[PDB]
Amino acid sequence: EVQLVESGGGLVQPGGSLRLSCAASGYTFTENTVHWVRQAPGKGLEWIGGINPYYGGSIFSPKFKGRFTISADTSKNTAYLQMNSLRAEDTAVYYCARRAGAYYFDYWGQGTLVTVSSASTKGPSVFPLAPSSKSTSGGTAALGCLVKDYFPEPVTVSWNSGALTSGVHTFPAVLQSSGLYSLSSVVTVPSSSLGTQTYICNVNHKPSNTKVDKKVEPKS
Amino acid sequence: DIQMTQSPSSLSASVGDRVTITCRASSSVSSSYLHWYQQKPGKAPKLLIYSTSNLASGVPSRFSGSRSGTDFTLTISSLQPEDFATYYCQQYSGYRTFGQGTKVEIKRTVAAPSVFIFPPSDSQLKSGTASVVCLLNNFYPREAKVQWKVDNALQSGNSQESVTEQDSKDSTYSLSSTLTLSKADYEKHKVYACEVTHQGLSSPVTKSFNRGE
Repeated sequence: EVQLVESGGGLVQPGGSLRLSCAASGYTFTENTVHWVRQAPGKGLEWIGGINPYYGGSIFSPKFKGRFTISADTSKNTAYLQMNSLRAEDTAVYYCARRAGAYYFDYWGQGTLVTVSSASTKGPSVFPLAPSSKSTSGGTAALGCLVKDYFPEPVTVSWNSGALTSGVHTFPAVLQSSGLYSLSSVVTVPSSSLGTQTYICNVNHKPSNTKVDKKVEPKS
Repeated sequence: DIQMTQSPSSLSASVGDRVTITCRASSSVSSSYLHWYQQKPGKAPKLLIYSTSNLASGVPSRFSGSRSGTDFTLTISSLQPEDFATYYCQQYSGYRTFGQGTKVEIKRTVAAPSVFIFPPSDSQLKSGTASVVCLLNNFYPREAKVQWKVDNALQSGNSQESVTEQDSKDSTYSLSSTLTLSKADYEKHKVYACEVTHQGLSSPVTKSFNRGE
């Protein structure tokens, strides 16, 4: 029942500041220290620092002690990471993690992506990828959604509000020459079910507060 | 600051193999303060082993941890497809440092791709651009050639590809090839096809549609 949920990630201009938050639930918040670990694209895990919610003090890796600070509100069971003077190499996924026992991290949040770039935010456009077969045809049909021209990363794609997970491939986004990202999400289903089951792709782009639901049906 | 040097940076092995990953601590590290985490694609790291040798709850017994001098070793005795992940060691001595990571890849038998073709949706057309999508589903190995032919006229430099990570169940890949043209150009031609050459196909497999049903 223990869970940590990060939020606050998005686009930050170079030199800007940003405040990430981590909501903890399922345990007594003051009984465990809470830490921040980041992972840059294609690189490894990096420890930032941690906070003792009961006594209020925090510890930091010296390469962040100046720039970053960590706080906590026991009232809301929440830890915070305030970051200043951001730069390109700060672009990363930021996890909060609970320390337990002999200083291991037993529970992690899903992470929140921070992009430090001077561009502008842009919600995506969603287009259907109609099914490859007709309902009365045999075998397997494939369908999907195309998510085009958004910035920055990331977008989340569920199918039928999460009820459909088996057979789903959400591809990595490719950076188009326009500087905007683009990806496809596809799923394979029994073609016979095209007539008895609706397929909706749920695209969410939090950096631009965009939520789109697109039905995918047979063409023409 | 103590650094953990992890090796190898990646390895390939077949299902059932015994794999070993080593982290060397630059200086002294207590056995209680050395841990191992497993990170699957797109997810947060999961605690795998704690205090050198203790399995975290809900971790199969084929994982084990050991140490010899300053060399800590994570052993997977019988590699499984769901063990496709990046593995990290972590040490504590007030501060924490992680090792660089070890990507573990799975080798398996050849699997031919399932090829699907997706014409642009009228909605996108109204916008002024047309994207045609070629889908290659559940194949192995990753090496695959996808050629975009519009009336046998091999296009070049106008399509981008994207590949998934290995599936955690059958270790297969999927690939999407997106071809982009203008509404104008999309109208000027009739037949659109992608041709796939892969080791699992004795001859290249082509999928096509004529704009206009």
